[PDB]
Amino acid sequence: KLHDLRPARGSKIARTRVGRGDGSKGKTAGRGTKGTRARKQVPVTFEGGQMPIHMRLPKLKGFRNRFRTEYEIVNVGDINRLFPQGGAVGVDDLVAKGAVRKNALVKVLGDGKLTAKVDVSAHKFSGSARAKITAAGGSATE
Amino acid sequence: ARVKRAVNAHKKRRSILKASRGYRGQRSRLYRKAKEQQLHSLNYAYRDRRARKGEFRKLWIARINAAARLNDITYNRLIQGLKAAGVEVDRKNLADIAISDPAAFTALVDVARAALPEDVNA
Amino acid sequence: PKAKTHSGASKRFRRTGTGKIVRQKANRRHLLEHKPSTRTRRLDGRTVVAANDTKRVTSLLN
Amino acid sequence: LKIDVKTPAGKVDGAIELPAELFDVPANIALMHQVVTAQRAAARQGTHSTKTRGEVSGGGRKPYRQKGTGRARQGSTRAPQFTGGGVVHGPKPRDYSQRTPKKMIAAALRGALSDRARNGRIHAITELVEGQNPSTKSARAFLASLTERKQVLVVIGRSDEAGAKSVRNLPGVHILAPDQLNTYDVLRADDVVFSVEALNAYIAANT
RNA sequence: UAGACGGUGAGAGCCCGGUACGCGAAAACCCGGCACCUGCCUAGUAUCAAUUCCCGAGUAGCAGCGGGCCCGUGGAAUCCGCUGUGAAUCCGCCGGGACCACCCGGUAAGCCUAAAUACUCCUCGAUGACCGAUAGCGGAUUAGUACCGUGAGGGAAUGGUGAAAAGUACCCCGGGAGGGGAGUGAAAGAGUACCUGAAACCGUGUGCCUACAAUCCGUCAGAGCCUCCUUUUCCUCUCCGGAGGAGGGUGGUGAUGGCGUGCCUUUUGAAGAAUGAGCCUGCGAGUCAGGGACAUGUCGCAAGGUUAACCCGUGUGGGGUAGCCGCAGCGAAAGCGAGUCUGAAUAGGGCGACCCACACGCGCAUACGCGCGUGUGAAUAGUGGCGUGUUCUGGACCCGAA
RNA sequence: AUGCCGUGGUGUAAAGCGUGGCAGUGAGACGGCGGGGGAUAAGCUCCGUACGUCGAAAGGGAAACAGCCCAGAUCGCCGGC
RNA sequence: CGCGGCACAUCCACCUUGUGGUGGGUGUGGGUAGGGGAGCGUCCCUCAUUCAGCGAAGCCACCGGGUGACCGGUGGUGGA
Repeated sequence: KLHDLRPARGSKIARTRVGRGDGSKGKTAGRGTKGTRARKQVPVTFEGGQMPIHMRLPKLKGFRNRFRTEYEIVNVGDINRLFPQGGAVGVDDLVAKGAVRKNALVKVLGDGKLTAKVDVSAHKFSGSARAKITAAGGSATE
Repeated sequence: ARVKRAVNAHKKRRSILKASRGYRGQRSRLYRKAKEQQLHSLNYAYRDRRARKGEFRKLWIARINAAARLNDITYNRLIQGLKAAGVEVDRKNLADIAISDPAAFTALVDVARAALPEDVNA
Repeated sequence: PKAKTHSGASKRFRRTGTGKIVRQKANRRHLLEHKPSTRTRRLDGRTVVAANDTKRVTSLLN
Repeated sequence: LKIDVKTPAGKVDGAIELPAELFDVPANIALMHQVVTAQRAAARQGTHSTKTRGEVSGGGRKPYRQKGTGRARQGSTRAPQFTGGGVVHGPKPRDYSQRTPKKMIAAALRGALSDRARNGRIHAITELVEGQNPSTKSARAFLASLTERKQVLVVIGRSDEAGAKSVRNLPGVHILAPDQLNTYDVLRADDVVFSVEALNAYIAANT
């Protein structure tokens, strides 16, 4: 019951109250100084006055393409163990098994020996994926 | 949750004051002045018990020297002789003997004198 | 209410697929007549963050 | 695992086997602890208000100038250390609830009930009425004749004819619908009483 | 169908006001319903040739100066405003991020539009791991009062008798207040200045030391008295008591010796002639929100995990798959994939994959292991919540400027 | 001469390295030994030592004494060397 | 050095032999800023239990206890 109900050993760490005497933590308590740190927190960015690393280092080159359609990546080894009987592989089926993000286009990698002779109804297969699928005896789609 | 922090503090106040009783003026009346004195008093007790032990050695030595001089012998040669005799007797009870039974002290002096070799050469 | 990422850090540092951060070196945008190809090759490329400020940088990015 | 109680104003009827959810669970007191404290956290209204500087009326004046007065550098008349001043780091009126995983909630609940089944504290009764109207007296005789304990949890369902009216006014007796079966009431109450519909609804919702 | 709270001489289901629950509105108001009254229509729907007109004007658009939208005039679209100029009505005009051809979409410069959303002077009913008179609104009491200020404005303190006033009849000192004796009263050790009644502070009675002696006003040795007290010489009075005393042991006091330079802060450094505190009581200074971030410990699950807003319901439980982190990363990007990039190629290099006490099939090897598969059962992990420490924006440990 | 780097043994309790978490310090003084600045100067100031002490260390000694000599207090002891 | 009582690491032999502990040995234990670990205490909600007008809280004095923060008992005041 509740009177036998206990917290887990090692959890429920007591709050270290700070400004409660010298035996508990101290009068200055961490801020054992008289400078800025004693009275206020200096921004983590500020180095001292010299140019911080944020301006000292050069700007990361390049840009970012707005029209970049990122594809989700499906492990053919995961196909091998997930559907050892083959038969048919749908995207709805793969997400039903939780192997890939929902509502997204996919790609197939070839890292893993494929033995399951199964056609895959999906998108954008790699050349090595075609090598493994045709090795098993299946067919690529898009 | 206001807690009214009086009670917890009062435990300290009444404890320190009841221990501090007997001190003169603003020592046995004021908490914050008494507190100072307990710190000084107890640091003093801390070193004074040890100094006390040394002090008692000084007293015992003086008395042994007095009785020894009454038997025409110095403390130096007295202890040297007793060590040569193996008489592992402390200065507390030796000084006691000096009062309870001076004759026993004289006997120990004769033992030391006989045990001492001959002179100051080696 | 919600953390902010330092925009310069997001525009200068690039996190990799693991717990590593790299810094672009480019002390080569002003004068390039006196610098040898040795020096420009030392600057060319991308260099892991030295371990002497990662405890700061990771908080600057996050 | 497979036991049934008697029937009020009758003999015996029912005989319903309990599933694994109410027996085969190694209940963890740390889990039940965390969930129960979440419930007690939710029970709080969070009305613990106070008043900080800025809400205290006035105080913008800075009396007792810093030269020729011999007084401390006041700077405001409503600073904490002054009588009637503001509260620093006070109990601001927090509004919170320790959101937990549903799997932790369900696991803790079925753990507690499964322990009650292990100790024989489940009394899955059939009903409690003199036909349609309530009778608290008869409720007392029934519950105190079969259970004989102080704190009792009663699960009936959405039936107000003789549901939460006959069991009311019985110190230690609390009542709820199956859908609201929390754990705090389960750990407080010993002889947990269920209706047939309580078991069917609970089991059906919980597979 | 009443065990909610409160009151009553103390802790009340059954004493009381009430609660559960059921009744209950002349009249007024609000809402809803019914009738009257008010008000709209003698059709432009459909097929068609396309000669003609129309679809909101000093408007749009353009130029200049400005605003604001992540957008700081910048390559600067959309929107709004000002100033000059100044078009068209379907083969039209504007927009789709300078801009232009094509394509999709909608037809501006005219009006109105409840719900979902926000707020509480005020009035209901309820709640509270909110306060209990230096707290809570500043204001529990003649409170935005007394009072300060030319004024705008600023802005206090004072709670508690006792169940019932039963507020001490009467007498005696005293001018009276006040007090004592009586008396009510459970109690006056609850008397209007009053529940409990600490400390500072004041004072009295009394045990002990002190007027030839210096020292943070103590500590440790430490005699003699005082008080409490055991054994005991002893009083033989003994069915009593233990008187006074030796010795022993508590609680005080303390002769006299030894030793010893207040506390805090800040300081290279302090007993301080560096600062601060007259004393006592009370008040008061590192805390919280966030599906924040980083790290760590425990607890759920297990290539998954997890739900926010929101719906139902009665306690805060059941649902809710939009989304997030992980799962494959590299590259400026296209892109391709265990490779990828620079690069003619990479022989090399940046980044990430793959660890055996080992068998079976197999090349090499004296022995020791390189490699493709199954295990001789070989190597492994994230996510969420509650805690801890730190950190970010939030008044940010508190108080304090000119 | 010392000292520094590395190497093969002996010896040693934790001292070291790497990766993380959280802070302090970022005003030093004196003495001894080498110097420079100064006047052959200073209780002056500026340097080095894996030289020490104080700072952050009470105690004993130097009459008194943060920095000199000896020595690093867990507590108690009417015990010693 | 000796003789006793606490504690921290490591080690020896054990009980649930890295969760957690028992007997013993050696070494260690001055310490501010600062890190870490383990605790006392006032108030409040809940659960189990319970003393309680034959006298609680609070307060006062005394005697005791704990390595410490502190705790208990007795007696008095007071009266929930």
